[PDB]
Amino acid sequence: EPEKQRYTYWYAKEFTLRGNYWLYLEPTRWTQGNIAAATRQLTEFLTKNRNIGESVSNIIWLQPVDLPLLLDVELDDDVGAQDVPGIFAAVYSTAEQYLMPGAQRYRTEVLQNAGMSNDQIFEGPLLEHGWIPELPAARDYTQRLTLNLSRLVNSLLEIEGIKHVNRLRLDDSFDKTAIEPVKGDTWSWSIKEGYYPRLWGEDPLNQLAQQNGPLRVIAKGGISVSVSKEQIQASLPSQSLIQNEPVILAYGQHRDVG
Amino acid sequence: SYYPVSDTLPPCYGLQHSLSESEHLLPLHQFMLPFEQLLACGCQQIAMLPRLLAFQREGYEVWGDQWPFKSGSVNDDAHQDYAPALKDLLGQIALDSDHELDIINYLLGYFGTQRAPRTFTTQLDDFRAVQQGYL
Amino acid sequence: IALRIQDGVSLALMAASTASTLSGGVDYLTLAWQNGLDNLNGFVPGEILQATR
Repeated sequence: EPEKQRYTYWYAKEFTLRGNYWLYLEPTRWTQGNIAAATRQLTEFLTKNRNIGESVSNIIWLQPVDLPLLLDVELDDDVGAQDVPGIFAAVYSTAEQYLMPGAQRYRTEVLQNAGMSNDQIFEGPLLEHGWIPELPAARDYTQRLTLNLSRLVNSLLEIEGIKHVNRLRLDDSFDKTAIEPVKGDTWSWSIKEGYYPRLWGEDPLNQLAQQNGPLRVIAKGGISVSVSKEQIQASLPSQSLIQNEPVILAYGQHRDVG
Repeated sequence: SYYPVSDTLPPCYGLQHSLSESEHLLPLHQFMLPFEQLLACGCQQIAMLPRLLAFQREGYEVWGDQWPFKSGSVNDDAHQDYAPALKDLLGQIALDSDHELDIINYLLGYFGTQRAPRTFTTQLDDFRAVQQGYL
Repeated sequence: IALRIQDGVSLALMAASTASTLSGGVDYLTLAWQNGLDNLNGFVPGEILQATR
């Protein structure tokens, strides 16, 4: 927690409590629908993980800011017309995992296929859902946070039908919380103290499908085709909820050695 | 011409026997059917080779959908209840007509030119005959 | 070979009866290992033993 308000108490003179922290919660799109359900589950969890001399004092919830993100995609020459809903799902997914730092979880046996040992998999705490060997390296929420998007273009250049991007800007939707572009570069923006990016709220039906152009696809010079909401969700990668059962050695055949 | 694999089996299995005299005849004679159509696709596609590699192409039609058994045969009489349904799923070959556009890209490559890229204003039925007469 | 046990022939005695038709009988340990015997005397008299070479 900040050092200025650290449970300072009189009754005699000034005495500050050493050892209680605060946490900043960046909730997802689901739990911002139901804040009260996530509140009762986290308050159950922090008593089970309460350590020896430390406790939570203050819980901070975060507030979304829609980050409009004009970007003009130009498509390749030899794409199919039916592969274009595959494009809209792809340019959405690689835009989320860079702007919104999402932790990647996957099964234990996938890690056993990889080269790292059994000491490396079970390193952290017991995770019932997936394993997180790499962290997303979340930035601190004590200060305001810059978001550099010059790294984005190769993550956007990666996908098969995409040959290049033509624009990367925002249409004056940053003034509500005074997001200032840092010193000279056009790509970076610094969101003010409490907020976190929500780049396209209610994403496909509100923004991507309506042909208002938050994302303009250009295909074969100028034909500029678009898509509806439900067509890209079928070509969207659907995640799988995975639960990790405990590892045991099963019995062999009992032999009458007695 | 295709001669059935159910002919070459020993006659005690009953494939050339009179139909449904014993009850074990029919589940056996449906077991030889999927391994017959896989071999009947191989006999069509060699007979399609003057059609598959001609320069004056005119067809949607690729690998093949013909029934393996002649119409008088006893092997036809076993599956006569679902021969109209099996021939119609054999007409999935029209859905595989994108492959025919990959051979025209190969046959045009003899003369140094690739095929045209696929556009959005195709009218893909009328697009293709332009690509056929080009070859 | 498959062999039917009969009433208190030992494994040392039964592995000698394999030498009639196995070109040198299986040892009484390697007969017990192949059948998966829990014990050297852990067979019931009804049980069928197997003696491969």
